[PDB]
Amino acid sequence: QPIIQFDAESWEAEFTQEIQDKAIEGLESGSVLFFPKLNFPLLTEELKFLDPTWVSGAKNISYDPRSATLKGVEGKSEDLRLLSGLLKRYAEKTAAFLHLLFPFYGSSLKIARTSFRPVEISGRATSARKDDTRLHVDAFPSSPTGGERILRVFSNINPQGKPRSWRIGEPFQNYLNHLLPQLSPPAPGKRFLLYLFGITKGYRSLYDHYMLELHDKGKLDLEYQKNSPQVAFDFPAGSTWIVFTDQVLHAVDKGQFLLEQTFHLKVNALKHPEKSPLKLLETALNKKLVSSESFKLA
Ligand SMILES: O=C(O)CCC(=O)C(=O)O
Ligand SMILES: [Cl-]
Ligand SMILES: [Cl-]
Ligand SMILES: [Cl-]
Ligand SMILES: [Co+2]
Repeated sequence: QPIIQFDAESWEAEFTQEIQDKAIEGLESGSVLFFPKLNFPLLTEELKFLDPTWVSGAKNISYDPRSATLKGVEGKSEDLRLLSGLLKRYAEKTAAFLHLLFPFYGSSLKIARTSFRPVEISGRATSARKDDTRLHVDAFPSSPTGGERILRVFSNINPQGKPRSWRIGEPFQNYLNHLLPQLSPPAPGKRFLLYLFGITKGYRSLYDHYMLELHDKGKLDLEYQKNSPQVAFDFPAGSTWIVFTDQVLHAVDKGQFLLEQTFHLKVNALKHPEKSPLKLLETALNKKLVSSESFKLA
């Protein structure tokens, strides 16, 4: 059940506990939660941002709700204020929706960066490792997680009705098993140097090392990319979806105009921690993969 469809149409939707249970069980099992009727409307004064020329550099436009800081775009202060307001509203609406849908996580949901992506996917071309037309779980070389989950909310805001074309791959445990013969330990001392030199924000844990290896080696495995089990799904304009992108294999093939919000969640806040990439990797390699993990005496 790679995609679980929900009826909720509002960012303030009321959920029964039965729907909450369906959502958390599906999310933690590695399904995409799909809300075809959950549109994120833009204000008239924001429609001008549906324009790829707002991107000023190599990265997409980003907003940090914790610090109220907008990056990746240049321009007049007034335009930057409006664009910050758009991404801040996305941060607020997604955060409220997640608290309505996932009370089990309580206050453990920690918001991270908002992304606005106005460039058409089908014209993109990057290095193999950065090429998100290749199935991957999310792992970012400059930003180790220390084991925390990467939970993402996505909304297709295309104003011409164009879908966002994804592919969704096989379960994480099967992906890990497929790539296990290709995994290797880090070179001794290298991660410490990456930290000392400011290449990584924080220290890259062994977990983050292996997630990066899965991400990178999986993208370079051309036979796996072509032949592994996967479903193609078009997320319609005006829809929203929610997914642990560190667990669900995903790729994007085409589309334009997306809002995305990242949240972090500690593994011990999950309903079924044993389903997390951290615990699956720790079991598969029989070792502790994050030295900063808490210790449970019993
Ligand atoms: O742009 C998209 O639709 C998805 C890209 C992706 O791989 C991600 O956001 O993690
Ligand atoms: Cl539903
Ligand atoms: Cl100005
Ligand atoms: Cl090291
Ligand atoms: Co991704």
